[PDB]
Amino acid sequence: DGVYVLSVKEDVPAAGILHAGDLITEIDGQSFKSSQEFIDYIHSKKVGDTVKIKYKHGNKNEEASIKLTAIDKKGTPGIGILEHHHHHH
Repeated sequence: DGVYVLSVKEDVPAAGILHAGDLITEIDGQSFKSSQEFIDYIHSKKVGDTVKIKYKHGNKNEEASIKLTAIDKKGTPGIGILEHHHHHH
């Protein structure tokens, strides 16, 4: 159904937009069955980009635009959250 937010770094755009315990359901108007997609989509975008995230805070239908970044060191494109899911399973 969607990626569950587990943590949010201090040095990222969504540092205050997305709070722990949210459920990112839409990604640029794109819904995904598995968690992988979310991983791919981002993994395709470029750093500093601005994607549209539609999350759920408890039960409220929110949404916002986040500016990607290198959640690692290889400059990979990411949002900077930790998911509850494990591996690419």
